[PDB]
Amino acid sequence: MTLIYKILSRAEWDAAKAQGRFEGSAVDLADGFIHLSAGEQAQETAAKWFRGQANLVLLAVEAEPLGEDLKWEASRGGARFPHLYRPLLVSEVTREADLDLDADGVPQLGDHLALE
Repeated sequence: MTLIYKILSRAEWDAAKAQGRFEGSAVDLADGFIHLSAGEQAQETAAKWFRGQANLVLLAVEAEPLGEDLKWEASRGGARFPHLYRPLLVSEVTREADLDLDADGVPQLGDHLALE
């Protein structure tokens, strides 16, 4: 889909937006640099881990052919998540989207995406 997404807490996003920059958080560095996710990957991981969290922000980035810094890398020896090997500047991001839960308490990308 080219538009890859990163989910984080609003409190973190507003702070980064104040600086104009978002450096690699301990969570991202713990996995392997800034871990972005494709639309399908984001929805799944949202249902698994981001469930119950009703204060999330969906950061949309238009891929860009810079595979040198943005690599669709297989984390944990499985799925290929696009990892950015440098700090995420706010002025670099395409658009944001405040994301909330559905009836099951899951981050509802099903309605937010073309799953309809």
